Order: sequence, then C-alpha cells, then structure tokens
Amino acid sequence: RVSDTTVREITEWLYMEAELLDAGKYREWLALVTEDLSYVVPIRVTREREAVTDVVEGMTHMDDDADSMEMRVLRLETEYAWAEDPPSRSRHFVTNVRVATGDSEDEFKVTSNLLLYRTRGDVATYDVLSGERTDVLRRAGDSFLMAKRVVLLDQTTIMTHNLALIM
Amino acid sequence: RVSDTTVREITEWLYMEAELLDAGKYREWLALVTEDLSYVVPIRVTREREAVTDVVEGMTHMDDDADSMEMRVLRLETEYAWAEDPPSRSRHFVTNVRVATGDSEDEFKVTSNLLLYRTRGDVATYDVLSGERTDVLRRAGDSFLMAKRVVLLDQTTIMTHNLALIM
Amino acid sequence: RVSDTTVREITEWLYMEAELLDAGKYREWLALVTEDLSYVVPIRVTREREAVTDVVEGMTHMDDDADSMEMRVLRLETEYAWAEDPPSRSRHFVTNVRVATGDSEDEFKVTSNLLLYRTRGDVATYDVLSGERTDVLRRAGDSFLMAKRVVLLDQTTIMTHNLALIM
Amino acid sequence: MLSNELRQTLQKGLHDVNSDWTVPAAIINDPEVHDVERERIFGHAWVFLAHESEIPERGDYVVRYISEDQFIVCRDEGGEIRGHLNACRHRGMQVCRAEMGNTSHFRCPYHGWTYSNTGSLVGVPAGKDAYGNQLKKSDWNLRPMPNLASYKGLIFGSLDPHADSLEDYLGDLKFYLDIVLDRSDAGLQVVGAPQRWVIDANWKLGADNFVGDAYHTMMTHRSMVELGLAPPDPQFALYGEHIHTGHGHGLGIIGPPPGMPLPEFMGLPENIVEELERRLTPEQVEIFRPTAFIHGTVFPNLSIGNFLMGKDHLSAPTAFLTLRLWHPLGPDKMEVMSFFLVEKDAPDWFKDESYKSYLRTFGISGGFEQDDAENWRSITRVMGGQFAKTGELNYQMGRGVLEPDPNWTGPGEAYPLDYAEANQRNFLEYWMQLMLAESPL
Amino acid sequence: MLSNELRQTLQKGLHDVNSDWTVPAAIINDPEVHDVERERIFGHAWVFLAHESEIPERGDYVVRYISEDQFIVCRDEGGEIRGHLNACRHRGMQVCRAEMGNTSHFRCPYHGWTYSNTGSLVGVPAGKDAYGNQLKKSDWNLRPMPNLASYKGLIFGSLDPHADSLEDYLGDLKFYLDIVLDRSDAGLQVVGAPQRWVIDANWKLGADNFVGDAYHTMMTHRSMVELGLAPPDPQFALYGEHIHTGHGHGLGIIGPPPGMPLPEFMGLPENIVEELERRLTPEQVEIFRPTAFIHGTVFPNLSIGNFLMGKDHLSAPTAFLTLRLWHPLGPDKMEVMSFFLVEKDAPDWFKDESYKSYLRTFGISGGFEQDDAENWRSITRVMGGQFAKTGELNYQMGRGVLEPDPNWTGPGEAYPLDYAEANQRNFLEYWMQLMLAESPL
Amino acid sequence: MLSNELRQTLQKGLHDVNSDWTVPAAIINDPEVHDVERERIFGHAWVFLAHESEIPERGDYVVRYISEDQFIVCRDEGGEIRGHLNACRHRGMQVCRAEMGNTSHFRCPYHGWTYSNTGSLVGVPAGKDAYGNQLKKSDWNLRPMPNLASYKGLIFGSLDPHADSLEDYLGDLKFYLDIVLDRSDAGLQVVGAPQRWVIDANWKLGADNFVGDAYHTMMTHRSMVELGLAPPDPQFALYGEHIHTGHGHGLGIIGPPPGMPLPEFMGLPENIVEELERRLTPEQVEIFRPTAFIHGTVFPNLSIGNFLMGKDHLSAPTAFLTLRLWHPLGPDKMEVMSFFLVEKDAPDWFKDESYKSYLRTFGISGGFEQDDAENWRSITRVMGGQFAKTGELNYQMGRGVLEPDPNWTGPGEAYPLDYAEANQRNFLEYWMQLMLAESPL
Ligand code: FES
Ligand code: FES
Ligand code: FES
Ligand SMILES: [Fe+3]
Ligand SMILES: [Fe+3]
Ligand SMILES: [Fe+3]
Repeated sequence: RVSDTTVREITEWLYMEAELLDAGKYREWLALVTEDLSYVVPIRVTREREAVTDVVEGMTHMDDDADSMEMRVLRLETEYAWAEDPPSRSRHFVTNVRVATGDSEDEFKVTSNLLLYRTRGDVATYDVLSGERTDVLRRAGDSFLMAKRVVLLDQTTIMTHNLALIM
Repeated sequence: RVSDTTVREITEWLYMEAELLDAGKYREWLALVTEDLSYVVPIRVTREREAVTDVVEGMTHMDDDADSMEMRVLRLETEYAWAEDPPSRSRHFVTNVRVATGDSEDEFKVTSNLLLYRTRGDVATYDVLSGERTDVLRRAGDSFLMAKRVVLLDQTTIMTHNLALIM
Repeated sequence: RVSDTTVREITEWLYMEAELLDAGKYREWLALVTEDLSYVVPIRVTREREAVTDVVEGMTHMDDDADSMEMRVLRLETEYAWAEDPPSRSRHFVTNVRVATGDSEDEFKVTSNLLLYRTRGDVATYDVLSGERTDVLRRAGDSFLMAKRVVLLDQTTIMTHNLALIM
Repeated sequence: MLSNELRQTLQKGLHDVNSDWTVPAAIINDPEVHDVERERIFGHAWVFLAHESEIPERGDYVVRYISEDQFIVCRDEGGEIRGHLNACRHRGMQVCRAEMGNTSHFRCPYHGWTYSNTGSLVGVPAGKDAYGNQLKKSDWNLRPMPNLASYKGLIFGSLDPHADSLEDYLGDLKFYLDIVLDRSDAGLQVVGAPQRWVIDANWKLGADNFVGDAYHTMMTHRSMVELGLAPPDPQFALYGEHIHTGHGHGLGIIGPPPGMPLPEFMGLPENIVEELERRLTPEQVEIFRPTAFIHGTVFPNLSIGNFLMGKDHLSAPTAFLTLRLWHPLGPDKMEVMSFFLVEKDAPDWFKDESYKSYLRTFGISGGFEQDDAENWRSITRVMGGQFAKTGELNYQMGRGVLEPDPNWTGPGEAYPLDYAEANQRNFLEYWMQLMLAESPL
Repeated sequence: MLSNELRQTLQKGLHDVNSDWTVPAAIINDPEVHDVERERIFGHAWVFLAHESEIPERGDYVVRYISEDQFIVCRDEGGEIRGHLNACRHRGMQVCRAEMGNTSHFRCPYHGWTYSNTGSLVGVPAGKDAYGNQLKKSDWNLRPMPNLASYKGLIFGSLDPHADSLEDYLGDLKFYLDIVLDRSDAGLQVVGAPQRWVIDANWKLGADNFVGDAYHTMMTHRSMVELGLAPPDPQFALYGEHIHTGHGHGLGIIGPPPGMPLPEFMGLPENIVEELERRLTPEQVEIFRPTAFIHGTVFPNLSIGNFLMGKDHLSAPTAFLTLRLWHPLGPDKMEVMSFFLVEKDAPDWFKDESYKSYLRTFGISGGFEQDDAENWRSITRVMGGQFAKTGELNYQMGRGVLEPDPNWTGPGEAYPLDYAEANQRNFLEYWMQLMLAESPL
Repeated sequence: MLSNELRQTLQKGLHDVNSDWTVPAAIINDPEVHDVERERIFGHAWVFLAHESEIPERGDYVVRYISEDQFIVCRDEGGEIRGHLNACRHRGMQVCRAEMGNTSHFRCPYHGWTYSNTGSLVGVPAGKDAYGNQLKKSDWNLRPMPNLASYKGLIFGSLDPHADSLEDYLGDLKFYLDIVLDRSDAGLQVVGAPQRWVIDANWKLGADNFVGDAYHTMMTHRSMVELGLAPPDPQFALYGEHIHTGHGHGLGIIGPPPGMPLPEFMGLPENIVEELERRLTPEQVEIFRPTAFIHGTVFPNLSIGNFLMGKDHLSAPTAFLTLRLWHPLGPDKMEVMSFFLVEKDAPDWFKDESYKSYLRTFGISGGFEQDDAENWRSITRVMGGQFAKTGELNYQMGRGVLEPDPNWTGPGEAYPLDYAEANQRNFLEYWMQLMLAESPL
C-alpha cells in the first residue's frame, strides 16, 4: 500500500513516454522497455452482461515481445514504412493514473485511461481510440522500465485503419 | 483554503469511482453515495451571451436521490435491462480536478472535467459526452462519500441515445 | 531540475485558467498574461518522415501579443461578436502536464496536452481540437503570469470553422 | 416522382394492411422513403411546434421545426401567436440563433435588416444610400408558416396553404385530447423546456409504439415489472380500450381490474377534479374516471403519455402527462423532444411528485424509455438490409377476432381491449395514402 | 436500373478487359456502383460467413453479414447449421444483439416472441389474450438464408434462392481449396475470433490484391524485404503459378528457387504431413510439396493467405493460414474480418509459432498489412474524383507474352509464373458480367 | 440530366436575376445542385490552384484540387510548371501523399512505378520479368491537367480540354488583376503556406460576399467599427466603384472621403510605388492611387482582398493582400484556403507589419473573418429546409436606381458607388448559365 514521491515519478514517466511516442521518437521509446517485455492488445466481442468475459482467448490484435517490438521500430526506421510515412499526427491523452505495488518489490502496477487522437494527410477526418492500459513498471537505476502492458480498447470493431501506432 | 494529502485522496477516490463505473460495478458504486444524495443533470438551451443563465429551471435530464439511484442500480441487476444488456463499453476520462473546502468541515467541493466515451454492439460509431461535474464529497471513516453531484454537459441537444450510464 | 509544491501550484494555475476560458471570463483571463506575451498557433503541413520539420515558417493561424490579445477580448465584450454570441459551449481538457525550470529563475517551461471540445446552437454535431501547448510561466506575487504559449495542433487542415476560442 | 419500386411497394402495402394485416418492412429505414416522406408527409400534415404556455409573455419565442425547416414561434407585441421562417429575406441568415428567449425585434447579423416580432420588416440599413428608398419593406417580411393554428394550447403548423383546418384534421380525436388537455381552468403548463436528444432510429417507430402498443410492456419493460413500477398482470391491457380516428390518429386507454380500487381521475388533486367535472362532458368524465394509462399519437409525430407511475421502487404512483415529438433527422435518425406538463393550478407538492414520476420512468434517463430507445435503434439498423426490406411487419394482432365495441360512448373506431394493432394499421394506412398522393389529400 | 453512363462504362469495360487489358477506374469508389453492386453482386454471389469450428457445440452462434443484412449462423439443438436473418418477424427487432455466444433460444426484447435456435417461433406472449390463438407460428419463423451451404468447414450464404449450388460456384477452385482446407483428419480451427476493423477503402482493392498480386511485394513491402521478412529476390514470383477458374476465382502459388531448399509442405508438423499425403490426391500433394506462399480470392470478397514467414526479424519462418473478409460498408469503406486458422491436431508449439508469424505480418498490426491498408485508402480517396474516374486501371502485365502452362497438372487456366494480372482481369470480368445481368447469371 | 424541378428553377432564376433582381434560394444548400455543379461548374471553369512563388525551385511541388480531384502542381527538372493528376496509372494510388515538398521523382508505394516530375513514367519494376518489355511507358505518364495556364503568377486549371483560354476567360478582369498582382519587378510571394480549415457552409456564400458586398461591414463587422478597425462612416462605400466583367467576375474598389487624406497607393513602400508607376498603365495607376479596399471574386471560387487595416485597436493601418479559395466539399461544407501575399522586394519591416494586419483581421482567427464564417454557416443550415428553398434571395440593391458610370476609365460594367448587388447578380447569372449548359459554354 501507499507511494507518493513514487506516484510523481511514475506519472512523470508516463508523460515522458507519451511525449516520445507523440514525437515519433521510437528508438528512444524502445530503450524504456524490458528484456522480458509483454505488449498486448486483446480482441473484444459484444456479449450479454451474464458472460464472465468478453475478451477473446487465444487471439489478439497485437502480442509483442522485445524482439517483435524491435522489429516494429526497425521497420519505421527504413525509408519505406508507408503506413507511417508520412507520419500520423497523434496525441496520447493519459488520465486517471492509478499506481499500486506489484508482485515484487521494485515493481509497480500502473493503470491509466488513454485516449489516442490520430490524423493523416490533409483529409478533414480523425480517429479516436479509447481504452485502459494496465502496465507493470520495474525500477531501473533512478527511473523505470516497462515489463508489461495490456491495452484494452473500449471497442470491438476497431475504428482506425491499422494499429501502426504504439499505444 | 489548501489541502495536499487530501487532494491525493480525493483524486484517487475519483479515479476509483470512475473505474467502478467503467467495469459496470454498479452495486459497489452505490455504496459510495450518501443517504441524502442529490444527483442532477440539468438541461441547457442556446442563449445570447447577455442571458444570466442558459440552464433550464424546473426541468432536468436526471434528478436522482438515494432511493431513485438505488432503483436505477436494481434495474441494471435484472436480466432485462435491455439498454445496457449487452453493456456499453464506456470510459470516464476525469481531468482538471479542482478541490476546495466545503460549507462544513469534513466536506469538500470537487470539480472535474468529464469526457465520457461510449460504444455499443459491433457498429463502427461512438458517442462522446463532455461536461463539468461539481460534487460535494463528505469524509466517512478513512474515505469519502458523495453527497451531491451536478453534471453540466457542454451540449443542449444530447448526443447519445439515452442516459443509461452513470456519469 | 525538480519542483513539487511548484508542480501543484502550476497545475492548479492551468486548471484555473482553463476554467476561466470555459466560463467565458475573458477579461479575467486577460489579467493572467504578461506585458511581453507571445501567443502563437502555427500551421502544419503533411510531409515525409525525413523532413526536418512540418511547421510552416513565416505564417501562422494566430500570432498575438498583449495588444492584439486585448483587442480579441475587447471584441468579445461588444454586443456584436457574432462568432461567439451566442457563445460556444467549450471544454479545455488539460492533461499530461509536464513542468521544467525555465531560462531564468522565476520562469517555468510548462507543457500540457489539450483536447478542446466545442458545440454551438442546437445542431447535433461537435468539434474536437487536439494539440500540445508549450508555455512559459513567470512568477508574479504569489501566483503566475503567462509570458508565452505555442499551441501546436495535431491537424494540418483545421477541423473547426474558426479559432474564435482561446486555447 | 416515386421510383416504380417504391410505388409498387406502397400500393401492395395499402392492400395488405387490411387483408393480411401486414405492412412492407421497406418503410422503416430507406433514403428514398425518407426523401419522399419529407414532402408528402411533413410538407402536408399538421405538425406540433410548441405549447402556448412556453411563450406566455409578449416577446417570448422558441425555435421549432418542420423537418429541416426552422421556425420562430412567438407571441408578438400585439399578443398574437406567430410562426416565422427563421431565414432573413435578404440572404437567408437566421435572425434568431438562440433556442428560446424574449425580444421585441429580430435583427439579422449579416446586414442588419430588422424585423418586428410581428414579422414585419421595419428597418433596412442604408434604405436611402443603398436602396434609394425603392425597397418595399412589406414585400420582404419574414415568411409566415403557411398554416398555423392552436387546439387547446397546442400550436401546430402545416407547410401546405391548402390544408384542411387543424380542427378538421384532428376531427374525432378532439374528444380525447380534451380529456388530457382541458381538465383545468388555468390550463396546462410545460415545465421548463423539453429534453432533446438524438436516437439512431426512424421516427415512425416511436409513433407506432405510442399510437397503439401496450403489448410491449411485458417484455420491453420486464425490468420495471420486476421492480414493481410497471403493471404485474400480463392481462393488464385487457381492461382497456383501443381507439382510432381518421387522419391516422389513435390512442389506448387502460384502467385497473375489478379487484383493484385506485383513486378516481388518476388521483388528480381535488381542485383539478372539481374543474374537470365542470369543463368536460359527462361522457368524457366517465371515460376518464377509471383511467390509469392513456397513450396515443397525433399523426404524424406527436405522441402523448398520461400515465400513473411511481418515482422509484418504494413509492406510491402519481399521474404525469408527457407530450413528445419524434423529430425526423434522416431515415435512421431522430431527435426526441420530450415535454413534461402539469395543470398550472395543481398544488406545488403535486407538481414536484408528478415531475419525479415522469422523470424516472420516461425521458432520456427514464427506466422505461431508455429500453424503448434501444429497441427502436436495433430495429432501424437491421431494417437497412436489402433482404430485410423485402419482408413484412406483422400487424395481425386480433385478425379474425376483433369486433368493434357497440357499448363505447366516445367517437372513433373502438375495440374493448388494448391488446390490438388496429391503431398502428390505421396510422400506417394514412401514412401510405399520403405517400401515394400525387396531388394532396 | 443502371444509369446510361454506368451501363456504357461496364459495357466498354467488358470489351477492354481482354483486348487492351484495362478496366475503367470508375468502378472503385462511386455511390451508384456501390448501390448496384449491393444487389447485383452481394444479392446473388455466395458469401463466406463463418467457419464450422467457430460454432462447434449445439447452441453456439456467431452473427455475420451479407452487406447490411445481419444473420445468426448457429448450430441448432439438433446439430444442424442454420442461418437466420436477425430480425424478429413481428416488428423487426434483433433477436440477438451479441456478436457470438451459446443459447438454445432467441427471445425478442421488444414483445417477447421466442424462437428456437432451429428458427421456429415457439412462443408468443398473450397467444390467447391478444391473438385468440389465431396466429400460425410456423408462418412466422425466423427468415432463413435463401441458400446456405458448406465446403470443407467454410459456411457460405447466398441471397438468391435460385443460385447455382455452392459446389458448382466454387467449381475447379475446389481442387485448390482442398490443399489449404483438407490437410488433416480433425480439420482446421479458427483460433479465438476474427480481428475486425474499419479501413476507409473500397473492398475490391483487397480482393484484387489477394486474387493475383505478388508484384506489390517489392515496393509495398520493401521495409520487410530490408528486415529479412519478405523474399529478397526481385524474381521470387517467377518460381510460381498464376491460376484462375470460372466465377471470378483465382490464386497464385509461389515456391523457393532451385538453389534454396526449404522443408517440404511449408514445414508443417510431421503428423499433419502424414495425414495430408493420405487425404489429398497425388496431384494435389505434388503441387503443395514445394509451396512457400498461396494467395487467392474466392469471388467476391473472401481471400486466403497461406504464407511461410518469420514472427520477427531474427526468427526462422513458420507457415500460417489466414482467411479474410473484405466486408463492404460503402463505396469508400470496408470492415476487414481477419481469421487465423490452424490444424486442430497440430502440436501446441506449432499453433503458438504459427499464430505469431501471422500476427506480426498480417492483421491489423501486422508489418505487411498495415502498409497494404495505407495503399488501399489512398487509391480510394483519389479515385473519388470525377476526372480520375474517366481513366482506366492498367492490367496489362503479361499482354503479348502470357501463354498457358501446358504442363500444369491442376484444373483452371494456369500460367507458369506469378507476375501476371490474368487473375485480376478474370475477377473484374465476372464482376462486370454480374453488374450487367438484368436477369441473374 | 437535371431533374425537371432543378431545370425549371434555374430557368426561372435566369429570368428573375435581371427583372425582379432575385435568385432562387434553392441554389445554396442542396445535394442535386452540388452534384450538377461539380460537373457543370468545376468540370469546366478555370479554377485557381497555386501561386508560382510557392514552387520557386526545380522539383518544388504542392498538392491542390479541383473539387475531389487531386493534382500535383510542380516545377519540373526542366523548369516547366506541370499539373499531374495524383493517381498512379497502374491502380490509382497517390504518388505523393505530402501536401508540399521537393522531389525529382514520384515513386508509387504500391508497386513502385516511378515517374519524373515531368510526369513521364520512367521506371517500372520487373519491366522484363513481369511485362516482357511490352509495356509502352510513354502511354502511361501521369494524366495532365487538361488545361493548365498562368496569369501573372497565378496558376489555374480546367478539367475541360476545349475551354476558352485563361486569358479570354479572365477577359477585362485582367486590367484589375494587374493592379493587385503586377505592382513589382520581382513579383508577389505567398508567405509560408495557406491557412486551411473547414466551415460548414456552401462555398458560394464566400464568393458572393467578396464579389461585391461592402454593405455587410456595418452589421457583420460592427464590433470592428466600435474598436476603430473598420470604417466608422456608414456611407464609406459610397466613395468607390462596383465593377463587373463577363464570365461572372466582379470587384469593388473603395477609397477615403474628400475630408480624409490617406497615403497614396495604400501607403505601399516607396520602392514598390516606383515600380508600380512603371509597371502599370497610367489608367491603372490613377485607379489604384486613392484605393483603401479592393475586394473581388474570380469566378468561380477565388476571392481577393487588398485591404488597409490596423493589426490591433491601437495601431495605424497597413495594406495587405490575401487570396482565398472557397473549396467545395459538399452542399453544406467547404474548405477555406487563405493565402497571405506580399511583394518580394517589400522591405522586411513592411512584410511583418502587413502580415500582422492580415492575421488579426482575416483568416481563421481574424476578428472580421470569424464573424463572416458564422454568418455563412447559419445561412447554409436554414437554407437546407424544403420550405426555405422555395423562396428567393433579394439582390434588389439599386433596382430602379443604378446607372452605369460614364466617367469610369477602366473596362467592364461600372457603377459609381460600392453599395450595389450587380456584381453578385452577374456572378449568379453566369453560374446559372453554366448549370443549364447541356453542351459547354
Ligand atoms: S442576410 Fe439578413 S440583412 Fe442580409
Ligand atoms: S418485434 Fe420482436 S416480438 Fe415484437
Ligand atoms: S498502383 Fe502505382 S505502381 Fe501499382
Ligand atoms: Fe415502452
Ligand atoms: Fe501486401
Ligand atoms: Fe466580412
């Protein structure tokens, strides 16, 4: 239970992370992740309230580890990643930040609400993704590394044309 | 004037409240409210800048007390609340949290910006409600209870098909 | 490096500022700005990832100083500011607040994410602006004044019909 | 002109409605249906705009609609009720961009042409310098609603200058409207303003529901049955009457069973009961005496609910009246405008109680209406499918069984129960006649 | 009826596709094209709905589409596969508002009409009190899909009661579907559910791509070529075969060059290889033996990718199968439904590896497909211009050069390389023939 | 083809515009109007695309529009100005997805076809392996703008290969364009890029306003009159001229009253004045000499504002030039593209001052233009009403009074004041003539 100076550091860490992403600083962002990274975006289906879960088992929108997340960044560093070249303009609005102690000392369970705004080109339209991110952050030196993230979107059918952006 | 540890607690309370709502934990949410609860969503109409107010007198979108809020939750606990079964996917983004002292000691005036995101079924559309919540929170044991909330939306014509969700 | 009590004060300052704007308290908001105010909203154009910048040089959506911002407010205090009479309903969602030390003592660099929600009249539609604000705040008495703001929107083609609102 | 497909569908529909007792599904959510309907229904029929109690003082106005057309409805400086197209005669700007207010004049922001709330163009900037005094102001007054009229406080308009009078249009329905509108000496008041919100459903589904449908209560409102707020008896609507009139209008009236005493006259306050016994005819009085629910639609899109209901699961019921517009926005979209009304002279305790009974059941957050909304949006979505559209809606309730009630003392075609679909059939028959009218009526 | 402009365009196109080898550009993003196509293609063709492994137990259902029409596809309480229009026979409400689940009955929320998963209407509230027992329930069962059939686990539906059988419609394509669908005794399974998301592009661009396009790899997937995930040889598709069939169907098959040994049968697990050698004909076995990529489209909008690929830039490749729907939402919009399939009896290590190889390359976040999506939305946007639409699309690859492969052992029209546009031309020729059909076929 | 309703409306309008001096209100916001207009106006007229100063170096390009059609406007490697449809000849992808930049080649991301900025197809991947060298590259260059031309730095395009030349189309308007465009040896420069934003209004409202409307200043810009930024004299526009030409084009020119000395030539810097006195004819010089405001529209949707204005309530005015496109997005939507221009050799102090005078008054955040936008969106909304659309727009300013100015020294039809609606009538007349042209002109 409790934190305080830690809440501040974790919160600032989230805002710095989001800033790197919104600046297209993917290589720098990749330095924030852990060697055992698990990064997942589940699929949801509409179900009656009675259902125990509406999260799909065995299939996912995205299920990355450190190696595949490196591939993702390496792709964006070529001259040919057409989905993001020209780059989207994006904004990661990170709100409702909750911090809890993790399963080990030096680990923290971090939950935030994300609204991701996205435009491309000169067409007068925009996309919004809304969802909850559940993270495990690990102390590393005088900062943190992300060991785990689950992005659960408030959508079943996703309302953007690809998931070319890291959330 | 002032607070500090109190700001943290109140902020954490608001994020916990939103979390319960977004998880459809209505029975748990009901335990956060006070016996003299007043929960209201006023109607607004477009008026010239000169008008003293654009808030409707005598009529409301919602005007609940503890008994009627209980009914609202009891309804959602039947097998027949069709508007929310299947449940909406919602997200309460709570930002711009302002905390002031109340009219009594042990009471606080808490004002937040709310953006409420909502999807239903598998249709590729979504609703957004935006507004300001002005609350009265009361100390109760080591936490707080909500005695009052006014949700003032930035809309006159409401842009969702019902107010089936608590804001 | 570092702040703390200062972070709180600056954050509360930003929420107080947003609140004034969303209440149409333009004259009071004008009191928050410095004599050497620079307020700018740059133009962006879609470019390949390789481009050093996508921000237009020499032309802007808005480039105000203290005198022109005064004019802006004086306009809204006439009985004839048709763009904002009747007033828009707006909400400044201010998130991801980052505070750093400025170029002088008593100055702070303040970066926040803005999502601006806007409706007008009784038509069932709404506008969203999304962007990053980078500010210089200066200590003045026991509070702050804004000396500089840059609002960089996540749009090239702007998706509202005028910039009659202060961001 | 109608496409051959739509024409044939409507012609077939006009035969089926009274033989098979079905109606083609293609009428619910279709762009061509919507476009033709805009002219053939909303350009001809009388449409509810406002209650007179919303604009009680000289200068008072509200802005209201017939489809996309926007009208200022006001009490002018001479005390007359006006309906003005909200479009400056010069370049068409809105001369009022508020939803309601009070003003003696409407001044156009574009060039400043100034209109009395009478509608008269009374001021033109540069009348001399720019127009050389050659502009005839009286030729450029705000355009009047072609037909405007009132029945017992209800302001209606029609876009058709050659429409039958409001009173002829309402016809036999007037007998029943009186029972809801004319109980008190001081009259009804709308309280505050209507709730207005958008439902992704076709407007006709709201109209269909209120014109005739008690049947839906048992399933749609099953949650409310379990909470003790809706009638628990599955046969509750047998103790009622199902009534329709010409021009697509219909209603149902439901009372309690023999072994259930409820206060007479919906338990209205004593002073109102005094007045209603003197204002209404003995025949109207006796029809109202044992009422618990009245639901109906004034064709096309004004519905009435006068219901006796608890404000929560712990409270004794009180009567409330609501009028609502199912405002057409597109084939698959509508804006509900839901008004709460109460007798001006009801005691304040009753006004508050009746307001809470309405608010927790109907309207945007009501425990009944929120499920009604979900049902209509669902039907609308799946009724946009091309295969779905080749089917029929089943209005066969009572086929081979319904006989008119020989003992009913009111006008109209009346059946001695309120589980029937005769009202919905009459509504759609009239809608289909209007859709096919190449020349009006 | 077709506009004269559209008719003439289609007629010209039907000549151009086999002479100039071009197709009019106006077919890509046009509101009339989309409206005509809805009836003429999607109201007649066989459309993929679900895989049988999605609904393995009695009572299991998914909700799927033919354009805007929504269908419950379920295994009923007798073990039969059904397809029910999801529109109650009474007033058209959805009887199932979930995307999938398990139930023995579908109960309409509006009035409580209750259907067996069989489709039979079995329960009507107030059957006596409201209907006098006159309502013949068997006349108001859920409306069946006019034509429903299965080929090797794939459930298709057609809106046309007079369609050719599924087996005739697939025709010679069946030989090749077997190679992908019928390798194992226990059969394929869809893992979890499809990824569904919206691309602002016309559906045809996805079909066009998978029916015959290996050419795009070198540029569209240049990033992946640089990372070592896509084939580095610019001539890679010369080691392959371009095949098409009647009814618009086409596929390509690509294997490794002579100086590159790869495990046979895409390196599938040993037990699966055992089974396929015994399940497929020797001719099918030998076509499959050296395969690295299979891409195709089943007209109209079901595509297949059976590809050997790394799950990241450091890994050896594994085989994965995906089926996808390009679901039409509008002239400029679609919903992709991407399914991952694997043989039920594959070892769990292989299922996980295959899943990852699919996931990082294809689907919503895949390093290949995300660029495909960007290409299709870009085309669609510019192809909405009136001038852009007077132009042609170039399908000339192979013009003056293509000769059928005399040595190919499979059915269909086959060419001995997979840089060709014959499949795309055959797809759009059938499309245009259906568009111009005043009476079916 | 036109509906009979639209045809009859236009024919009646063509008579009304010069007799009653009114125009049907149905032309502002209507889906059929927009769709016919797209072809009949934007498919035939000359439309402004870019200023040459935006693409000063070889390889420079911008992406611009004629309605939904997207064109690359560039200076190619030989220094020639080109307009290329931004749609690959293969499958129609955008070969440039940036809004502006510099490149020697456009390479399509989909299959890598590579075009010179000349437009020539210079490279095709697998030219040999896929196409067998049979693809004639010179048949598949980027499609040129059918008609491309420049007048004094302004690049226009027409979609009609048989259009009249740009010079004939501009006609007598050229005399006045010179006064704004040709003052300096080095020419004008667009500073930075246009402001681009979406207003929910029909494009014609902006064109209408700038072609001849000074009248609106007194009310629309009353706030600015009170702040001292707009002219305080209600008669200010009497000191000016209202002028129109063939092809719908028109302008107004306003100067100060006799008892108000203002610097000659809008107070332009000395070196620009020197150059203008030598670049323009004495007749053009003397018309420009006492100018304070020039406003006009190049039919269809290019407007010009050359205004003398304060950058705030405390500052002496400086002159600025703005050109703006009213880009049609839909019947009820447009994109404004607002450019600021200044003479390249103006001293820097003046460039900055002029920029600020423009920025605080016009453009997206300008204290004038923001109220203009509000007026246009308001008109548009209420003019979508079916009943509103049966009315007329009043263009009767001057009827029975206007006489051509016998003393005007420039070409065109000129009136000795700028309170008049002749220019607007001339704009709408030409618009109506084009809308009714079954064959061009
Ligand atoms: S549009 Fe109203 S005064 Fe001109
Ligand atoms: S709509 Fe299904 S029971 Fe009435
Ligand atoms: S679409 Fe451009 S190379 Fe194929
Ligand atoms: Fe109901
Ligand atoms: Fe691809
Ligand atoms: Fe103006």
